Amino acid sequence: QSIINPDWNFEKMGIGGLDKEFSDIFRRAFASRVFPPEIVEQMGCKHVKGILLYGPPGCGKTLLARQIGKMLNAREPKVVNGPEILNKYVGESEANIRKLFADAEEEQRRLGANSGLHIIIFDEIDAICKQRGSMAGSTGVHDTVVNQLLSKIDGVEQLNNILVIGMTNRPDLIDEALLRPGRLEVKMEIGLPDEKGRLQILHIHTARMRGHQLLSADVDIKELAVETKNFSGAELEGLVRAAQSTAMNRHIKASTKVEVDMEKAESLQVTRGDFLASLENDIKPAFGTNQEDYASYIMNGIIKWGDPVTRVLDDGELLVQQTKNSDRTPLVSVLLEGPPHSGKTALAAKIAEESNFPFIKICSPDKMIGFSETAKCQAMKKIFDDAYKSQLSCVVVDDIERLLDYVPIGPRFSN
Amino acid sequence: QSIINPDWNFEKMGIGGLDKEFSDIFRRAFASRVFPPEIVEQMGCKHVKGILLYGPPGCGKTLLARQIGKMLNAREPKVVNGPEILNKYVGESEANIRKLFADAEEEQRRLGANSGLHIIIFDEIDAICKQRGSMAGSTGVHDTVVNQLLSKIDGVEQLNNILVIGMTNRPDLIDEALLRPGRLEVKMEIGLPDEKGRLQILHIHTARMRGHQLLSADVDIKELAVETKNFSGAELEGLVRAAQSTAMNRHIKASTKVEVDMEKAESLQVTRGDFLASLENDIKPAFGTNQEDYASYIMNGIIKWGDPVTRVLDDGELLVQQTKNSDRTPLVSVLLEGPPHSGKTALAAKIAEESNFPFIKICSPDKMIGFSETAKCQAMKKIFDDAYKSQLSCVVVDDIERLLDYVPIGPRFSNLVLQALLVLLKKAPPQGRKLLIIGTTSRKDVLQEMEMLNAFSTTIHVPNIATGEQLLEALELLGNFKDKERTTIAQQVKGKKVWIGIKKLLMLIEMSLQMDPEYRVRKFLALLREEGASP
Amino acid sequence: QEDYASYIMNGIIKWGDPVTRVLDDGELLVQQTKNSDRTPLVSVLLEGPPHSGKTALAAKIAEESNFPFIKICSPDKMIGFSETAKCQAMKKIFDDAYKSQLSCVVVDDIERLLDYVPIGPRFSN
Amino acid sequence: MAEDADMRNELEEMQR
Ligand SMILES: Nc1ncnc2c1ncn2[C@@H]1O[C@H](COP(=O)(O)OP(=O)(O)OP(=O)(O)O)[C@@H](O)[C@H]1O
Ligand SMILES: Nc1ncnc2c1ncn2[C@@H]1O[C@H](COP(=O)(O)OP(=O)(O)OP(=O)(O)O)[C@@H](O)[C@H]1O
Ligand SMILES: Nc1ncnc2c1ncn2[C@@H]1O[C@H](COP(=O)(O)OP(=O)(O)OP(=O)(O)O)[C@@H](O)[C@H]1O
Ligand SMILES: Nc1ncnc2c1ncn2[C@@H]1O[C@H](COP(=O)(O)OP(=O)(O)OP(=O)(O)O)[C@@H](O)[C@H]1O
Ligand SMILES: Nc1ncnc2c1ncn2[C@@H]1O[C@H](COP(=O)(O)OP(=O)(O)OP(=O)(O)O)[C@@H](O)[C@H]1O
Repeated sequence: QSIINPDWNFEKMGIGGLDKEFSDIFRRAFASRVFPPEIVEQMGCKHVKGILLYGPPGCGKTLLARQIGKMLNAREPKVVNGPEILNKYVGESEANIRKLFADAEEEQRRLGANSGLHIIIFDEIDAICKQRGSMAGSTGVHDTVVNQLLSKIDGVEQLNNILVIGMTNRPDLIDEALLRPGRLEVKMEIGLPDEKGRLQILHIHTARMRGHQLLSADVDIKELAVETKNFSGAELEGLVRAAQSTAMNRHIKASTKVEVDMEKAESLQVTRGDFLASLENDIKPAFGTNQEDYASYIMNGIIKWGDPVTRVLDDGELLVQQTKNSDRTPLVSVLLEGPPHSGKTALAAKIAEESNFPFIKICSPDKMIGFSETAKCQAMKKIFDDAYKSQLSCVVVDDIERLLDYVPIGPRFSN
Repeated sequence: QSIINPDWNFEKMGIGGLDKEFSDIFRRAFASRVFPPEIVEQMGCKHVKGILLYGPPGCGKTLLARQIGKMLNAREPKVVNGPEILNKYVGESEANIRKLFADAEEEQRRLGANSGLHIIIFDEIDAICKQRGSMAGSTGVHDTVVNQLLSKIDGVEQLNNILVIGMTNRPDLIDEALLRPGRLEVKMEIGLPDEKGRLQILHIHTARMRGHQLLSADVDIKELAVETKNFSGAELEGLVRAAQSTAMNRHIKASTKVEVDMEKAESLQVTRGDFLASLENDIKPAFGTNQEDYASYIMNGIIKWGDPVTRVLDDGELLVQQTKNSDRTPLVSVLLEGPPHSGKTALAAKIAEESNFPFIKICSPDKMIGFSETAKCQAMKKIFDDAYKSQLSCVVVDDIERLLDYVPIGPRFSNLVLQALLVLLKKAPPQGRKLLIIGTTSRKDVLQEMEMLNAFSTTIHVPNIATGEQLLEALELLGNFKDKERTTIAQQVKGKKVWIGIKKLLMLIEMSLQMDPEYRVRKFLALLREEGASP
Repeated sequence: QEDYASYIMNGIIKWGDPVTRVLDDGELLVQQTKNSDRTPLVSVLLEGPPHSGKTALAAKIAEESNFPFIKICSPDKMIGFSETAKCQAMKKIFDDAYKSQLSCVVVDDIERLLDYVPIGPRFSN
Repeated sequence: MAEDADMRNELEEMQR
């Protein structure tokens, strides 16, 4: 019997923006289980028993795991939701771990090399698999569970019919022995998509509407793909859902009694105004940007009262060009200085707005009132860490003298 | 009846790189049981009944245990997988432990001396055996378990037909009473292999492919052995597995349905390109300094714009040779000093790379942003301990003025880090081992004021670009401006002295390139004029 | 037993008169602390320019004596320690010393034990 | 202060 289902198709999965990752996973994990067995026996190679997926929230790890589970002709997978194995009696949270491997061992011992495949899924794996302390008097809360898992995955008795999948948001807290090439050998990052992936996702989520002539004809998907920069896979689905809800609400009256005009519901169609209204009032991204912050920092506009304004703007434009088009210098910085009340922060904000980069952020002391220096360092580091996950980024540091807590007397400041 | 299976061969068990350890184990454990019995009785000695293996992950302890179990002619071994003994009811863990020794006692009491051997294996032994009186919660069962095990291995009654094997990753958490002679005598460490061991392992894991003619003729194992530095056995096997998967994938098409040619599947070959591609994108070691670090620390390479570039490297080579050869000075130190934007970190990294020592590390402030004094001291101490465990080591410390938080106003700095550095600069490693330390800085007078400049053995100067000939040679070696523009530039620079760093010149050139094709050299010369000089 | 090989790594060679003199003085002092009841405590300080070999000579003087108890306190073990841990360690060493009938203690690198820096200056009180 | 952590239990059987 073939490992893959006879009726499986790639286009039925419903996943857009992750072709390379799926290709790598398929090559590394399933290539040897589809090739004829005689040649694989002549090579003396074992099968891969582990996969790890990591990335920021909302990008498609659980959907991918579910589809992988659904694509294989095997038993029904086993799912573990977080710390579902913990118990209060001694020795009872390790029997739960041991119970997950009984059928695989039985079928191995019975059927030899003709057995099937057994899948196990660990959701929120970091909840139970943190690093062992390895210091006397600093032992972890439960290092026996980690030891049991390590001994079960790779031990004296050999299994060749298992596959383990895990998902996490904090990959830097997992034990090191669990990630070596013998236990969880394939490790993949799921990140934000680009314009092509956004277009694919929009097509995936609008196909069914398009099928039944429920979508207006003033709607252009390629325009939406351009307009939605640095969206995850969940935010686009939320946008479509909000547009549908806005379209549906026009045919209901609520107040005295809820009534639906079941005569105009036949001529129902979703227009380009619903999408526009949703973009403005409902969905706000996390690695994107919105127009309210600029309105907060550029309050009374910008007027051309002389020559210096044009000079400053041109100087900013040329550094934007250099940072975009340079390979030897991926990092460039600049300082704007002048007398007080001369209007430099607004000029910096204008330059950043005119850059047209996908990621723009402003670091201000207005959001660090009463903080200690450690908290300030942590906040700055957090701001700078989010920017490394984008292809082009711009950061603005305002009021450096307020950030250091400088006073002329003494003087005093934070080192 | 011998205790060794008649059809046993050392090449059948497939372990490479551990000949010396196996020889030691065989001498210390099985020598008495193979030697003729009458002379052994005349000696009046007892047998050994304990082995403990420890080391880092992925180095081959479980394989050793399994193959040793298969080697001996005896009953099937008993294996305990981690904490399988724990139970919820009172007296039930100790009963589980006492069930492991029943048959040995029965046969010793029945057949006496003429009895077979009994083998017991403990995997992840550190989970159930720890120092007594160290747990704050749920210790009541743990201490009783430890006491039962101790009383069972060596008690009033004496057994002479048991052997116990343990494997661990944390040897320092185990009870000391368990490791004394008579209970667990033979302690062995399993570590990373050297080049010859890597070659042995790589030969082991390709024999079937070579035998069945599935391996291409352009693959050279020796090049792979030289290239795969800092790898362990598990990674060496994973690399081969990845290469095999890449070779297989060329005959499977999966767009709508999954199909296999089955006509070209025959005549399958594994080539060198598969191995190279895997080494680049699939397998990466988890120890030491690798290519990803050298890429960041040396971004634009090294260009010979003048004579001093070779002088620095020659001095570094001399110091490296002195460290390698001399035996009365196991520890050496050096400091690289110069003005800002001169390229000290890149040169230090280049020298360390050319050293070719087994151990290399780089301590930089950009990996410890926001840390306190104690965390910095702990990180430095850990790195230096890791360096000490090796045989010959090299360590680099760059941006010293940033490691200790120095600001001219005040001044202000961290005294704890300064004291730690001063203590570490004069500490020697264990006898028979050698260490080289390289440091970089940009403020030598400040270090002199703090009395740190006398803790270094020597210093090397790194100068700037001083004359127009060197500037034009650098421009030629970068190829940014054509000959026609370079003539105009030479019309201006040759009649003057320049003072510019290598790192600043690249910035000036990339700023100038943004102008239109007509205003490029003019902007470049304007910026160079703005630079000024201060030799 | 102290690992005397670490502190004395290249032996001692009599390149001139002063070496002998120094050793003689040490011997004399040892005798005094062994055959005295009015002064059950004695102290001495070795000072000189850097890279002169004070630690090796002190270790040799301590070793030549046949006292039951001999220990050396060095900053090489107190790296990253607070100013309370150092006090606790010194107190423990001296408490161990008090037990024996005849005790000898060596305190080397006093300036590194106080965290001295000439800028300001700074030190632990 | 920090609230005491969670703890395990032992159990005892009885016949009838
Ligand atoms: N690449 C994608 N293609 C299509 N839909 C996607 C994609 N990524 C996310 N989605 C949509 O978003 C939904 C929620 O995402 P999912 O559950 O896969 O996220 P996740 O990465 O596990 O998140 P978290 O880390 O927050 O748990 C999916 O069911 C799907 O509808
Ligand atoms: N041409 C212009 N350039 C800059 N700001 C302008 C201009 N025309 C109007 N403005 C308005 O002037 C104000 C500029 O104030 P801003 O916060 O930038 O001051 P600042 O120089 O940073 O002062 P300080 O930090 O000392 O308070 C904003 O309201 C901006 O809208
Ligand atoms: N010396 C070696 N020679 C050949 N193959 C080896 C060697 N060491 C490891 N391997 C390969 O690596 C695989 C994993 O090694 P093994 O399970 O013995 O390591 P371990 O040290 O017990 O691991 P851990 O500390 O992670 O529990 C072995 O099955 C074998 O395939
Ligand atoms: N001959 C060379 N010597 C050194 N660096 C060179 C040379 N040729 C090119 N480079 C490049 O110049 C840059 C040198 O920067 P580096 O960080 O080493 O300077 P630095 O003097 O330590 O810096 P800073 O004063 O900012 O701390 C690196 O990109 C290096 O690749
Ligand atoms: N005659 C000698 N007297 C003293 N030390 C000698 C003599 N001959 C050789 N040595 C060696 O010279 C070195 C002198 O000891 P050491 O390095 O501790 O000196 P120090 O002056 O205390 O050092 P530092 O200046 O670093 O505080 C030791 O290796 C010692 O073995």
